[PDB]
Amino acid sequence: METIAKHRHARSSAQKVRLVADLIRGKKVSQALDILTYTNKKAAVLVKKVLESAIANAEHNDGADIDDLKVTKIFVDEGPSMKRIMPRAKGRADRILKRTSHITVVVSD
Amino acid sequence: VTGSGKKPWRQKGTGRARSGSIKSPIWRSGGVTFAARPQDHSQKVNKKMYRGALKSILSELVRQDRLIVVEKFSVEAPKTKLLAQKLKDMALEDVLIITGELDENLFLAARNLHKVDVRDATGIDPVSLIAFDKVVMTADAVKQVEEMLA
Amino acid sequence: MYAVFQSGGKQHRVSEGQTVRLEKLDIATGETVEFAEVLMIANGEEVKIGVPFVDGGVIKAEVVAHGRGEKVKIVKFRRRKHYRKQQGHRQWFTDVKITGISA
Amino acid sequence: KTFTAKPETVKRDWYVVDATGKTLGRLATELARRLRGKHKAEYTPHVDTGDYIIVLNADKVAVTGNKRTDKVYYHHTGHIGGIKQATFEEMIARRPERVIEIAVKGMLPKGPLGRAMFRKLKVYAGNEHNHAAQQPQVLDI
Amino acid sequence: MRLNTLSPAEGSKKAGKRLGRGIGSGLGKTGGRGHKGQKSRSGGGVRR
Amino acid sequence: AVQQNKPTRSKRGMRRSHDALTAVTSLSVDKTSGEKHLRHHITADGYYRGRKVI
Amino acid sequence: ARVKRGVIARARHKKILKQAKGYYGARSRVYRVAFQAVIKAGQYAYRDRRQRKRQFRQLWIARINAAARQNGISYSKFINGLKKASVEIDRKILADIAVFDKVAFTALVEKAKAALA
RNA sequence: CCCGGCGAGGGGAGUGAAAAAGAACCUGAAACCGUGUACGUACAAGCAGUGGGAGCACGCUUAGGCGUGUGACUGCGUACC
RNA sequence: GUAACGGGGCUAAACCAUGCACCGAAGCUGCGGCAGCGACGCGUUGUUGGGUAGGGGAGCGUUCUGUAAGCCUGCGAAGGUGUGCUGUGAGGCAUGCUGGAGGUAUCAGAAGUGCGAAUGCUGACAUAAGUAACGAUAAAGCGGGUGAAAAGCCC
Ligand SMILES: [K+]
Ligand SMILES: [K+]
Ligand SMILES: [K+]
Ligand SMILES: [K+]
Ligand SMILES: [K+]
Ligand SMILES: [K+]
Ligand SMILES: [K+]
Ligand SMILES: [K+]
Ligand SMILES: [Mg+2]
Ligand SMILES: [Mg+2]
Ligand SMILES: [Mg+2]
Ligand SMILES: [Mg+2]
Ligand SMILES: [Mg+2]
Ligand SMILES: [Mg+2]
Ligand SMILES: [Mg+2]
Ligand SMILES: [Mg+2]
Ligand SMILES: [Mg+2]
Ligand SMILES: [Mg+2]
Ligand SMILES: [Mg+2]
Ligand SMILES: [Mg+2]
Ligand SMILES: [Mg+2]
Ligand SMILES: [Mg+2]
Ligand SMILES: [Mg+2]
Ligand SMILES: [Mg+2]
Ligand SMILES: [Mg+2]
Ligand SMILES: [Mg+2]
Ligand SMILES: [Mg+2]
Ligand SMILES: [Mg+2]
Ligand SMILES: [Mg+2]
Ligand SMILES: [Mg+2]
Ligand SMILES: [Mg+2]
Ligand SMILES: [Mg+2]
Ligand SMILES: [Mg+2]
Ligand SMILES: [Mg+2]
Ligand SMILES: [Mg+2]
Ligand SMILES: [Mg+2]
Ligand SMILES: [Mg+2]
Ligand SMILES: [Mg+2]
Ligand SMILES: [Mg+2]
Ligand SMILES: [Mg+2]
Ligand SMILES: [Mg+2]
Ligand SMILES: [Mg+2]
Ligand SMILES: [Mg+2]
Ligand SMILES: [Mg+2]
Ligand SMILES: [Mg+2]
Ligand SMILES: [Mg+2]
Ligand SMILES: [Mg+2]
Ligand SMILES: [Mg+2]
Ligand SMILES: [Mg+2]
Repeated sequence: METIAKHRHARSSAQKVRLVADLIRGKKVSQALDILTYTNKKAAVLVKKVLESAIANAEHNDGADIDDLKVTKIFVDEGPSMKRIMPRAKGRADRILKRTSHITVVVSD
Repeated sequence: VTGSGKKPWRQKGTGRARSGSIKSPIWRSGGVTFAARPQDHSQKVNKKMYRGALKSILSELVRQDRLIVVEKFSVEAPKTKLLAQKLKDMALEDVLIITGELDENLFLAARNLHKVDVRDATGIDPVSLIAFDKVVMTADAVKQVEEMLA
Repeated sequence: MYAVFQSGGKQHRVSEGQTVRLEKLDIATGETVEFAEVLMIANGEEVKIGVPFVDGGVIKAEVVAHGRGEKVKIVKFRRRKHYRKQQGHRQWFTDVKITGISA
Repeated sequence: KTFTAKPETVKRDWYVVDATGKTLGRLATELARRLRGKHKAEYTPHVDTGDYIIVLNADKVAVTGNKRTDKVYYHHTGHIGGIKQATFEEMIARRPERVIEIAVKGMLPKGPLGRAMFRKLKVYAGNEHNHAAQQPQVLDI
Repeated sequence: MRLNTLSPAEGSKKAGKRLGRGIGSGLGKTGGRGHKGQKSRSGGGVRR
Repeated sequence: AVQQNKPTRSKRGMRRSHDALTAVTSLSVDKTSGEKHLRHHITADGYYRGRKVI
Repeated sequence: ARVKRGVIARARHKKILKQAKGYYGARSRVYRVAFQAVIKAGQYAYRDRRQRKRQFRQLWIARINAAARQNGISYSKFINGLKKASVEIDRKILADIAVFDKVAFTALVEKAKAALA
C-alpha cells in the first residue's frame, strides 16, 4: 500500500529541491533520513519533513511499519510564482519570480 | 471607445511597434474595425411579385390538399376547450383559420393554442400559408382572397 | 516451384498459395483469372525461360479482394511565391491468390 | 519487397592479395569493390557485405610515369601554417602501408559505414601476416 | 412546400468575394490589389 | 554578449549533468554512545571517539 | 453575429501537431515550427516517391551486375543478350532471381551468351 | 485522529451524486516543467526531415505474418514570411 | 590549407578517329485513378491539366434566424482528450475516457466567418541561469538567554 505526503507551495525553486529529491529516490526510509540529515541544503530540511510526514501517515493511517518502507516515488513540481518588482539602474524595473515547488513523497513496502 | 487621443509612446527609439491610439482595433479594449450600426434589413417586393407568390402558394396548398374550404367556422363562447374539441372533430391540429370577418369568440378561443392561428382574409401573409400544416378558409374568405389577388 | 508473369504493367514472381497485390482488375471477387503470358517457370533445376513467354505456361489465380491502399498526401509548396496545394490519393488494388502454375 | 542483406547474417570471407608490382590505383579499385561487397548479388548500400582482405608487400606497390618522385601527399595538422607534404617515395620509406590505405580510403564511401568497411583491410609492408587462423584464400587481382 | 424545402433559382445567389482569407481562396494576402503603389493603398486611387 | 538562438532543453540538461549532489559515503558510529555521526565530527549528544567531549 | 475562433483554431493546430509526432524539439511541440516541418515533410515525400523508383532500379542493376560477373559477363552485355534472346524479365525480377535462385540466374546468363554468340 | 513550529502543508475520517466540486474551488486546452516505462544514443559532422532499413520491446494471432513504439546504418536534402 | 581534374586515383581512367553495348529525367511508353475542354451518342472518343500578379469557376467549416413547442440529450449535451474509419481538399463520421447541461438534422437566411508573421495587442510561460548581484572596504569576536531553528534578536 502506497502512502503519500506533500508540501504544496514550498518556498524553493523546483530545480533546487530536485537536487535533494534525487538523493533519496528508491532508498529505504531509514537510509533516506540519514542522507537528508547530513545534506547541507535548505531543500533537505523541506524534503525531510515531507518524508517524515509520509512515514507517520503510513504507520497511523495505513498500519505500515517503518522498517519495511522505501521511498518508492519522489518528485517536485513547479508551484505558482510570486511576481515582484526589482528596481534597476536608470529607472528600469525588472520582474523577480519567487518560484515555489510542490514536493510529493510516496513511501511503500 | 472611451479614452484619450494621446499617442501611447513616441514614434521612434523605444524598440516597440509604433502606436497612435489606445483605441486602435489591433489593441485589446480597442475599437471594432467595422463597428456595426443599426440597419434596416427590409427588402422591396414588387406588388405583382408579392401577389404572384401568394397565388403560387395558394395553388400549391390546393394541390397538396392542405387548403380546406368550409361554409362557416365559429365557436359559441370565447372558450379554448370548445375550439380544441371542434378541431379534434375536424381532425385538425396545426391549422391557420382564415375568416371573412374575425369573430371575437374565435379569436379569444384560439389565442392559447400555439398550433392554431385565426386571421381575417386581409391579414394573410406568405410565410403563414406555408408554415401551418392545414389552412381552413371560410367561403366568404375565399371570395375576399379571390377579389384581393384576382 | 515459382513463375514470373506480367500484370498491371509490372512483373511478379509467385508460387502456388501466395497472395499477390496487383493493379485493379475488372474481375469480380471469387472469380478465377488466368495469366496466359508467363515469362519464366522454375520447378527446381528445371528452368523454362520465355522468349518472351513460356509455351503452354499458365498461372491460375482466384480474385480474393478489391480495395484501396494507404492514403498518400501530395504536398506542393513554392516558398516565397504564395503557392500551396494539397491532394490525397488512395490507389486501387486487386489481391489474387495463386491457385495453380502449369508449364 | 526487394531483398536486403542483414548485418547479423552476412557471409564475409578472408582473402590475401600480393601488392608486388601491382599498379596502386588499379589494385585499390578492386580492394574498394570487394570491401564494399559490390561483387556480391546480396550487395546492399546500407550494409557492409564485403570481405576481409589482407594486402602483402605494400612497400612493393608500383606507380607509372614520374609518380614515385612527383606524387605528393598533403595533410594539414590543424595548426596555422601546418601544411605538410611527403612524396610517394618518402611515404614508401617511412610508412609504406599508408600508401595503399590512403588510396583505398578515398575510394570507399564517406561516413560510418565506409569507415567500418575500411576496418576489413589489413595492409602489411612485407610478405608475412599474423592471420593464418582466419585461413585467407589467395586472391589474384 | 415548407419553410425548409424552398430554394432560390440556380444562378440567382452568387457568393461575394472575401479578400485576404488565405492562399486557397485565390484572393489571399494582397487581396487582388497587386504590389504597392497608390492603388494598393486604403483609400488609394486617383479621381475621375 | 547574448545568445543568437534559444538554447534547447536538451542542452540545459547536458550542462546540468554535473550538478547532481553526492550523498555522504557513510556515517561513523560512536564506540560508546552508538550514535551515527559525520566522520571526524562530534556526535549530536557531544561524544567523540567514545569520550563525552562536551 | 460574433464568431469566436477558439474551437476551430484548436482543431487546426492539433491536426498539424499530430502530423509532427516524432520530430525533434519545437518541431513536435510548437505550431509555427511544426507547420513548417509538416510542409517540408510533404515536399520531401513527393520528391521521394519519384526518387524511390530511381534508387530501387539502381540497386537491382548493381546486383544483376554482381551476379552476371560471377557468371562471366558484364551487366551491359547481359542486358543486350537478353534483349537479343527476346527475354522480357525486368530488373526487379532479375535481381530477385540473382539472390534467391542462383541456378536459374545462370540459365538466364547462358541464354544471354547464346544470343550474343 | 495523525505528521508538523499549539506553523505552512499534508494524510486519514466525515459531508456530498461528485472533494483530481475543498474555498489557490464548473469545465480545465496550449506553451512551459517533471516522475515512470520501451527503444535509440559516448569514432560522430550541417534546416534534423524524407526514401530505404536492420535490431529491440510490447500486442495480436491463418502461425504466415501483421500492428504499435523506437530507429543503428544508408540515398536525397541550406527553415518560413 | 593540398586548393587551377569535385576527390581517390589514372599513362589511360588522357586526346583524336570509327563502331557497337549499356546507364541516365517528374521527357516517352506500360498499368491503375481523377479532373478541364471539344462534337452528342447524357455514349464514349480526341485532347488538355507547371504557375507569381491577376481574372474566372466550385466548395468546406464557424456564430447567429427560420424550419424547431420538431429532433438528440442525465441510459450523459457542449467543451476537453485519445482511437478507428472515411472523402481530391477545406473536412466528415463513429467511438473509449474526461465532462456534467445542453445540442441541433435538412433546406434556406444573415455575417464581428477562418491568422504565423504586421519591431501587431493582452495574458501566460520559457531562454540566458541557479549565471550577475545582495547598495559605500566603519569590523568584528566570544559567552549566556529565548526559540522548531540564532552570524544578524535580547543580555
Ligand atoms: K478607457
Ligand atoms: K394561437
Ligand atoms: K484586382
Ligand atoms: K537519412
Ligand atoms: K464527450
Ligand atoms: K438549423
Ligand atoms: K506576433
Ligand atoms: K534558469
Ligand atoms: Mg530614480
Ligand atoms: Mg470594446
Ligand atoms: Mg406598398
Ligand atoms: Mg556522397
Ligand atoms: Mg493568383
Ligand atoms: Mg506587401
Ligand atoms: Mg513596384
Ligand atoms: Mg499597382
Ligand atoms: Mg488611411
Ligand atoms: Mg553546473
Ligand atoms: Mg455569441
Ligand atoms: Mg506534446
Ligand atoms: Mg491544517
Ligand atoms: Mg453545474
Ligand atoms: Mg477546476
Ligand atoms: Mg551501444
Ligand atoms: Mg576514426
Ligand atoms: Mg558508437
Ligand atoms: Mg554537431
Ligand atoms: Mg519508410
Ligand atoms: Mg546530403
Ligand atoms: Mg600554400
Ligand atoms: Mg524514371
Ligand atoms: Mg509525363
Ligand atoms: Mg491512362
Ligand atoms: Mg504538364
Ligand atoms: Mg494549374
Ligand atoms: Mg437554429
Ligand atoms: Mg455553441
Ligand atoms: Mg472525438
Ligand atoms: Mg475576423
Ligand atoms: Mg495565435
Ligand atoms: Mg502570412
Ligand atoms: Mg524573461
Ligand atoms: Mg554564463
Ligand atoms: Mg562567474
Ligand atoms: Mg558573485
Ligand atoms: Mg548592505
Ligand atoms: Mg552568540
Ligand atoms: Mg552582521
Ligand atoms: Mg550586542
